Amino acid sequence: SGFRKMAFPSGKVEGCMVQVTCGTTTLNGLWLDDVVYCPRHVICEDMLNPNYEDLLIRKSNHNFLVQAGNVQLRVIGHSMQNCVLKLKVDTANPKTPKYKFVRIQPGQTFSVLACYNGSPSGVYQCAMRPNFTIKGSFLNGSCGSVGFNIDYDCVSFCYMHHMELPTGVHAGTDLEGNFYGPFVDRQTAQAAGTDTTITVNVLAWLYAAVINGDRWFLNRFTTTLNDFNLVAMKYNYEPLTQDHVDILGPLSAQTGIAVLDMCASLKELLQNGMNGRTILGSALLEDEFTPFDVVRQCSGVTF
Amino acid sequence: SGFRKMAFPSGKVEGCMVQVTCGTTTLNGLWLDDVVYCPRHVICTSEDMLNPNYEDLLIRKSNHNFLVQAGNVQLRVIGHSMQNCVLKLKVDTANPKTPKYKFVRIQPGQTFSVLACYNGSPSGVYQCAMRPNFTIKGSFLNGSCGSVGFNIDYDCVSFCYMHHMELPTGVHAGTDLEGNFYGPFVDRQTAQAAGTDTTITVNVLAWLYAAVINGDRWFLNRFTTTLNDFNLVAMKYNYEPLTQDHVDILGPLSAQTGIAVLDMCASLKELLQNGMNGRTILGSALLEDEFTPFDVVRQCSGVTF
Ligand SMILES: O=C(Cc1cccc(Cl)c1)Nc1cncc2ccc(C(=O)O)cc12
Ligand SMILES: O=C(Cc1cccc(Cl)c1)Nc1cncc2ccc(C(=O)O)cc12
Ligand SMILES: [Cl-]
Repeated sequence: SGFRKMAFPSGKVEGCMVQVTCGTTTLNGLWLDDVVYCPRHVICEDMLNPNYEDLLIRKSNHNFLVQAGNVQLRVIGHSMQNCVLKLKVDTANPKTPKYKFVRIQPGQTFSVLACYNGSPSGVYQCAMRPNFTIKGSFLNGSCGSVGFNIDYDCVSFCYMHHMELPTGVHAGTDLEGNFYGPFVDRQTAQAAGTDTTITVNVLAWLYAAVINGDRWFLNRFTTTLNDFNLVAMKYNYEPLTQDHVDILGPLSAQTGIAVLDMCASLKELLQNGMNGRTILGSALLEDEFTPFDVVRQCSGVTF
Repeated sequence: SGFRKMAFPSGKVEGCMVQVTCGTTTLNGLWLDDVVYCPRHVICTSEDMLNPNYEDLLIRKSNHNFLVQAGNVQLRVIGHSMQNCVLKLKVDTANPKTPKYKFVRIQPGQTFSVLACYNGSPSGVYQCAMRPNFTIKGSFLNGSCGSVGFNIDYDCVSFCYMHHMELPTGVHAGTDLEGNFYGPFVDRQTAQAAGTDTTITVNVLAWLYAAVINGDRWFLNRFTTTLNDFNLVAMKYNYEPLTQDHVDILGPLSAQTGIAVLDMCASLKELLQNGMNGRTILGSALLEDEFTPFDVVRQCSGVTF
């Protein structure tokens, strides 16, 4: 019993975190094999109009200081891929885990290992919002911190932190340097778009509540997918597709509650609220657990 | 900016997790130097749990009855002893991944990270608090016994909890790493129930200071209160008494935000009376009590927005 916001164990990622310094800027790097990956803004007034290829051509290998624990790594090459800088080093990381670089979709969740000066300070779980921002917890020096999932023994790196938006939310790239969302790496007027609630995730969390013995919100009713989407569009909820209904199939079979029957429960919660009650210790409808997170936490999958 | 329930990086603890088997029971062990620590109920059958005599059950065991597996390697048990509710298995290999560590006993209200494990394999990490009734609201399934709670302030891992059991309400009970239970619990299948739980007041106040640091002040008022009047109101909402120690501990956050502790107490009294009126504080519609004053200072910026 119990339901917590759970992150993947961070050990395989901790052994990859390094500190990258270029001039006055210090941030975090990810050391995998003989390459250190970090945000290209480490090379830098310069952030007003940054022609990164022009600023990079002036740099030499010895300008980049890379520190792994108390050891200085020697940079022997450098190249840029989109918004990520790749620093070739003389030493392959002996703690490099089995890994992949994967690009995630809005609604998908991941663990963030927040770092400062190449030293990991915390781990938390979060989701890629529909507006492509993440509601993270980051201070100055956190740039280069990474987001990941673990599938079996393989670490799938999906996010690298680049910047904070004026609303306190965060923006970043996949490990190939492509931003999530319409963001750019420079100081200019940028804002997160209007956000929406991840419907398939709220439904998964309602199934998790039923599994843990919370059934007060269940009713005898059902709805069509079209009628549910017309109602959900009124409350800034993402449309629920037939794919979402299929993905919720296992949880529907385990609890005996059809997806469109759980949709009717959700419709009543949106139109009437919780009436002083809570679900899994929360007075808000939680959207940062995917159907797979619910099945994994209510089954005990190990790494 | 932002405020999340943040756990410590779990790597230093992952390298200590092992699987301990005795007969039909399999659970988790903590391998530090040449000793494996695990719940003593690993020697019990389910029948034994009603009224187990652990000394009687343990004297019948020999070293080779305990199977210890670290990854794919079988560790050889060369000794065994019981200390309170923890079994200590002396093994022939010291753990090369043993971090710098201490065993610390925490008080209610303290927070810690839990590395939930099954079959000696870590599956997840989450942050939680020792409730005033000495239980923890964890997320544990069958096989999680032996999973540990810890803090990592600097390079040293402070082990504070080892998981032993789930109570009938779905909450969890366990011991410090010396085998002493938190709360009036026993590692027996006896009718035990968690006492009535209360809200950790000093933690809610810390979280209100975290909200002010992150730029939110909607909940503040022009009033102050005496400590006695605040406690008379708070105990009506099942909140723990706020002591002078709590007021002292909140001193640094009071100085950083410019809001006196008894002035923040007055705002808490008003929130308890009015609710949030459709508003949230740090993305929550409930008053959060699982962040200590120390956690707020660790996570939040030193510059108030
Ligand atoms: O956003 C930036 C730097 C920046 C600026 C312009 C363009 C890019 Cl790509 C990056 N850094 C920060 C990241 N995460 C949290 C922060 C919290 C605070 C601050 C700060 O300096 O106040 C800074 C943060
Ligand atoms: O409580 C026990 C074993 C036990 C029984 C009696 C007394 C003691 Cl000291 C220990 N196991 C479990 C622990 N943590 C979560 C569980 C979740 C589920 C179950 C289960 O068996 O279904 C079991 C859990
Ligand atoms: Cl303590």
